[PDB]
Amino acid sequence: SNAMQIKELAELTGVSVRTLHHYDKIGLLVPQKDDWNGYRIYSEKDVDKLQQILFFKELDFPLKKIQQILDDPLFDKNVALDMQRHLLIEKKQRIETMLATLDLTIKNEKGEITMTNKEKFTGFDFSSNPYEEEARKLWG
Amino acid sequence: SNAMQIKELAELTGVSVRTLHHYDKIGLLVPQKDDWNGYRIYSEKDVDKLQQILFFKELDFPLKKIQQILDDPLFDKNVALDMQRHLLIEKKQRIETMLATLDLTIKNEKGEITMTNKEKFTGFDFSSNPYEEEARKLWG
Repeated sequence: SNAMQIKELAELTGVSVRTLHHYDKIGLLVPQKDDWNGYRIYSEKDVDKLQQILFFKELDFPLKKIQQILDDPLFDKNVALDMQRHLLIEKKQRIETMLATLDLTIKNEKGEITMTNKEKFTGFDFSSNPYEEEARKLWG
Repeated sequence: SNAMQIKELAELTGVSVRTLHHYDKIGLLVPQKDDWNGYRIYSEKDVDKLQQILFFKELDFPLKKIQQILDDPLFDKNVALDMQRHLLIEKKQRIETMLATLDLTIKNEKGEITMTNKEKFTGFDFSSNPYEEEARKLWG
């Protein structure tokens, strides 16, 4: 039905209640309220929106940008999903490249090969995604 | 040589000077100072340490934990690299699973299939890595 309550949604998605409250507050994911108990009730459409939000978060989009994308009058879900897919494939490929570099590094540490500096940093990319903050990527 | 200056290291690694200054300040990556101009000079050993730091950051380790790992008297680089490799392979596999879910989602949006709620969130994992903060993963 279209009246999933917040605890259930949190258990389904692995997203905390605190995070869902935040998304509601900022206007990113705003469920209807129940007429009888006043609880948030999430529709099937809300559940699909959260799923697409989660794909954008995997891709390191800030919430503000996600909201802009989803709120755009020109929003086209089919096109957006295709674009997300291309980005997620690129992310996988970058990780594959980093894994190759790590395997060489393991050989390097054992003295089987030597590596150039350039080879040691192949696969590390901190400029691909322009919405990325250096501190969120590399700090604490 | 063992006297690479900070600008050069930044260009090599894609790590900003600001980030390298921070790593120096917190004691995570502390190069020697040049006796003649007082500049930081990074050794070949420093460069290898930064590379391993970058692998830990890809895996979403906080800097404090990275420093603990690297500063541990029992630190064994071979063992640590192997552990990092296992984690990076798991990360790749999670992304592969998310890509499969995304491909189904694309079919779902076109009406070719229907999906259960469980299927829509397959591949999303926010509890695997215990050092992860929910806000850094899903907020802004």
